Amino acid sequence: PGGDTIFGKIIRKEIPAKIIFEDDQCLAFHDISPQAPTHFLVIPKKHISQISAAEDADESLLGHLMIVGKKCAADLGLKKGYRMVVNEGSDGGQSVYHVHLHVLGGRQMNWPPG
Amino acid sequence: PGGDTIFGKIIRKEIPAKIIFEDDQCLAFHDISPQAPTHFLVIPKKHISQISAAEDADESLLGHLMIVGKKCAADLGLKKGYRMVVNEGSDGGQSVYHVHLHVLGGRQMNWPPG
Ligand SMILES: CCNS(=O)(=O)OC[C@H]1O[C@@H](n2cnc3c(N)ncnc32)[C@H](O)[C@@H]1O
Ligand SMILES: CCNS(=O)(=O)OC[C@H]1O[C@@H](n2cnc3c(N)ncnc32)[C@H](O)[C@@H]1O
Repeated sequence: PGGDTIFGKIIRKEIPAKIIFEDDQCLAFHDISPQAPTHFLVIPKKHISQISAAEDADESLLGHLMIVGKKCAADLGLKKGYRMVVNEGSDGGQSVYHVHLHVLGGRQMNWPPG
Repeated sequence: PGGDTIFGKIIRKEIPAKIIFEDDQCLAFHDISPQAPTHFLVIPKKHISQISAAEDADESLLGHLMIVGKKCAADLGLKKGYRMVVNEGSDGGQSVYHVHLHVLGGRQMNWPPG
C-alpha cells in the first residue's frame, strides 16, 4: 500500500511528516520546501502516479483532496484565500510520482502561476 | 442556471467561448488571456462561487473537473505535462466568482506557482 515514492513512506509512516489531517482516504502535511507562509500538500493514500493516470472512478477521491484542502486551509486560518495546484509530468514540474495537491496561502499569489 | 458571472453567460451561451468540451456537468474552453501556449478552463455548470463554498457532495463534480482537464489536455496534445490551478479569494487571485480549473501547458511551468 502507498506505493514506492517519498510519499509512500510518509503514508506508511516509515518517515514522519507534519501531518495536519488524516482520514481513510487521504493525508495532508506541510511542504518541506514552502513557497508561501502556508504551503501544505494533500495526497490520496491510494497510489495514483499522476493526474494523467487517474481513472473515471477516481473522481470522488480527487474532489475529496480539494475538500480536505479547503478544510485544512480553514483550520490554518487562510481567510484571504489560497491557491491549489496539481503538477503533471515534466512541464508541470512534477518530481514525485504520486498525485498530490499543493495548497498555498498566507501571501498574495502572483500571475502567471509559474 | 449558471449563475450571474462572466462564466454564467458563457454557460447559457449568451456570449460564445472557444468551447473544447461539454457534458451535462461541465464545460471547457480556452482562456481569453493565456499564460502559456495551451491554457484553458474547466468549469462546472452548477454555480459554486468558489472552492471554499463547495460542499462535501460536490466532491465527484470537482474531481470530474480534473478528469475532463486531463482528457482535454490529452486532446490538445500535451504529452510533456501540464499544471492545474484553482484560485480562491483575494490571495488566490480569483476575480471571477464561479469555480474554475485552469490547465496550463505547452511550456515548462516554473516554481513557485506564483
Ligand atoms: C513542486 C515541485 N514538484 S511536485 O509537484 O512533484 O511537488 C512535490 C512536493 O513534495 C515535496 N516533498 C518531498 N519530500 C517531502 C517531505 N518529506 N515532506 C513534505 N514535502 C515533501 C517538495 O517540497 C515538493 O514541494
Ligand atoms: C487567474 C485570474 N483570476 S481567476 O482565477 O479568477 O481566473 C479567471 C480566468 O477567466 C478569464 N476570463 C474572463 N472572461 C473570459 C472569457 N470570455 N473566456 C475565457 N476566459 C475568460 C481570465 O482570462 C482568467 O484567466
